[PDB]
Amino acid sequence: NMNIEEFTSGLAEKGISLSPRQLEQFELYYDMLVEWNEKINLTSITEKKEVYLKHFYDSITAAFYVDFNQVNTICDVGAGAGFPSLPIKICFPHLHVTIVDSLNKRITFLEKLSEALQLENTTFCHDRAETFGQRKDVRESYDIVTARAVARLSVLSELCLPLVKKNGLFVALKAAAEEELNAGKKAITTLGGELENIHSFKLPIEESDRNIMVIRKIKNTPKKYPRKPGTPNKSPIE
Repeated sequence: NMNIEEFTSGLAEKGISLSPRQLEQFELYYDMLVEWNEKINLTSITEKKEVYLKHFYDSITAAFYVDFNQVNTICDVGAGAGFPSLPIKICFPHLHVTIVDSLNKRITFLEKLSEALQLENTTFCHDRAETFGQRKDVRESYDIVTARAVARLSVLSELCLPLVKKNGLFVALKAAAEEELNAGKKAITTLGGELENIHSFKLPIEESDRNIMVIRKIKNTPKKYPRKPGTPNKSPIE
């Protein structure tokens, strides 16, 4: 239920002023997302104002709490539709963005999307996150690793923290309890992280709860993590 002006003015209030190019990039993103969503499952939400609020604005909220001007490289362990890293990339076009996804059909969408949007320095990798994080080339190589996921925090941490460089950040965009946070906290410590902040707020208009967790990579991840594809899900660290 967010119109273009509410989108534009909402971001302006948070220090993000969109150019005509950036605004056209979001229009194109919307068009392509809904078109490809006819071919494959990419989004549960297709009404334009809903997508602007729940995908674009929701993704960009990360930038309200972490300063993307101070970093260079992002890795997104995503749901295949580019959230939240691509809206962030549109807002912060200096960023080098990598997205890893397990479905090649979604990788194809992201490649076409990036080309249409004329994005520079984007890398899309068809891979299981468990496989990706063991690769010598990418392990502990990113300034910020983002994930907007339903995944249990303990599972998400195993997938994400091994990709964060020492002293970098893992930023988790979530919608909420005490039990999974507690298990999450223990996994985070095991994986070489330290929880810095949980920011709790509501999405505008809808007023639904959101939480963003910012975790600092304070030491190296043990070599055993991430475990083999499917192991984190079957037997989460905590």
